[PDB]
Amino acid sequence: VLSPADKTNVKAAWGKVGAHAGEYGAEALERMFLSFPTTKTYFPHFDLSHGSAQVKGHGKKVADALTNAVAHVDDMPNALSALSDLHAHKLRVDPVNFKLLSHCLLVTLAAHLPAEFTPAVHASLDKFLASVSTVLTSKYR
Amino acid sequence: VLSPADKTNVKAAWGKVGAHAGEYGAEALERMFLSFPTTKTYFPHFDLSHGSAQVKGHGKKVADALTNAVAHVDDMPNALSALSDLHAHKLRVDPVNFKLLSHCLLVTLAAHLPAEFTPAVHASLDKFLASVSTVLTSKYR
Amino acid sequence: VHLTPEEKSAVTALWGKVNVDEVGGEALGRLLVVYPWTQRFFESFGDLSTPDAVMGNPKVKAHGKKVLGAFSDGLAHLDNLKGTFATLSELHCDKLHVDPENFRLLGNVLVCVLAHHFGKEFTPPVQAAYQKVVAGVANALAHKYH
Amino acid sequence: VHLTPEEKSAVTALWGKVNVDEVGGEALGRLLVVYPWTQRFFESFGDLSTPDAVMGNPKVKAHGKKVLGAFSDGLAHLDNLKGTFATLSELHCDKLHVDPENFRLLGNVLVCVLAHHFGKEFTPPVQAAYQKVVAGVANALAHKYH
Ligand code: HEM
Ligand code: HEM
Repeated sequence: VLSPADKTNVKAAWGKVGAHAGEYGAEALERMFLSFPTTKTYFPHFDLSHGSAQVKGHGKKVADALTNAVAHVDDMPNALSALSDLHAHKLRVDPVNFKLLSHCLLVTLAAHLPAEFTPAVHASLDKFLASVSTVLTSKYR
Repeated sequence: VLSPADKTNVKAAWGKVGAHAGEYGAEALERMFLSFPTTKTYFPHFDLSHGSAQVKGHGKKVADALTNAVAHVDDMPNALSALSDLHAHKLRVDPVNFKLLSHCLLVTLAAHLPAEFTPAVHASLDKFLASVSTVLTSKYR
Repeated sequence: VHLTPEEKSAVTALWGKVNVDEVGGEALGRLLVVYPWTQRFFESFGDLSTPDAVMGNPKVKAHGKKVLGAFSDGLAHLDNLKGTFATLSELHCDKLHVDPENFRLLGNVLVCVLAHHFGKEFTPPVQAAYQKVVAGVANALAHKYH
Repeated sequence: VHLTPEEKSAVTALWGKVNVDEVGGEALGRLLVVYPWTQRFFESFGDLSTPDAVMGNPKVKAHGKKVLGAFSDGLAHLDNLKGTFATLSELHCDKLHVDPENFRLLGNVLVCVLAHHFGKEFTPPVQAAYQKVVAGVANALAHKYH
């Protein structure tokens, strides 16, 4: 459950991110691949070399989806409907992996938001990612 | 989301548990302590030896809660509100443990229902236990 | 993996009674039914759309037999799981692209199947020994991932 | 754990820049704020009502310095973490009753604190090296649980 305050916090932090959503999204994936190599099993068909167009492009899609979620923070199931379907029925990514990407996005935000990443904001962002993860894995079975 | 078939499956299976509910809840706890010793850190005040009356008493409470959950399958959040409060704010059991107990409940059910523990029923109960775990961890933060 | 004489005894005793073919097919089948996302590795196995389709699929039973057979061989080298599964570890990583989280799910379903099949004989202590074993096997199979 | 020489040096270099007392207080405070259930062991610490209360609590800071000092000394025995933390492992299980899941949560919060503190210097590779270290320490503290 995202409290009113959580939503305010997330909207403030994400605003801050603004135009870098894409670059941040690529760096979070790269941090994942390096830190948690088993996640690479889902990208056998990708060029995972540092700064590959594939990763840069995909990082941008991931960032856009999160921006959509912040925008529709109050109606996430609806907002991410097509993505939950994709992940659940097409990609079939084990749910454990959502925690790993979430941690990596959290690290990326921390590294890029020195003024904004206060303990309160860190808590709200962590809850937000958990919430997005829940939505994305809700149609798996 | 529990489908109409999942609900039917869960009521049939729990129906067959009947009066053995409590014994099964005790057995599930014992399976949990043995198989995942870290869960014992929440019960330092309990005698956890095999046959413990404390374990039996606690198993009956757990089982009764699950009975209530099945009876209110379409209104679980309300039916388990006190238990959610309790686990979230007083006991503060790390969420990771809920999957461990769920697994041991599944194992117990399998050992006692040769006939009813069909692949279909196994999937429905797994889904049901995840749904209960979800409700119980909903107020943590 | 370090097992107490008692845990080792328990494991071996029960295993003597397992029909690897039968149990292997059931375990793989239940994996595909209970965690449907696991079906992502079996696109060429045919019909897996319903529980009855999965359970009665000849490619599923065949594969199940294969997997539990390799598992079986591992019981004979409990003292060196990593070395015993190194080749298969690498295969699963390098060629098959299997997320090792699947080894963990299979381990748990196997425990469920053992319980279902043996009933009262699959006691809490026996369960605990098998839990150490399936955990061990999963770790050994994930060891060569990179 | 097993770190390549490059990783060991990456960990060491960054650690020389850390104010252990400051980071310690911050990691512990952030653990209590982001995963409030972890507050269960610190009921004697006083006011933990709000994030500010937690972060400014002298006992939280004190405890944070204690935990991170131990961690720090631990970095000198990367080759022998299990041996280094065995006694502490036993204490946390037998006397303190701390779910080892807390070590994992603290490890992840520490990683977030390092990133916040160091910004761009905490690159992906450095992160990966710290990840292996925090998982190593958490494993070492959990080893003697029974
Ligand atoms: C925050 C959670 C996640 C979000 C918001 C997210 C978002 C997205 C988006 C927006 C796409 C592109 C869809 C399109 O092109 O139509 C996608 C594809 C994909 N995602 Fe995720 N995802 C998340 C978690 C994961 C995880 C944890 C994994 C695996 C570790 C994963 C693996 C994939 C794969 C394999 C693809 C297909 C890539 C391709 O073939 O182009 N996703 N995801
Ligand atoms: C299926 C999930 C669970 C259910 C239905 C459940 C149910 C219950 C119930 C009915 C009680 C007694 C409440 C009362 O005193 O009024 C209880 C208490 C308690 N539960 Fe759970 N619980 C679950 C999960 C967990 C887990 C996973 C753990 C830890 C590993 C846990 C640890 C405790 C503890 C420590 C108590 C207090 C016992 C005492 O000291 O009296 N619970 N739970």
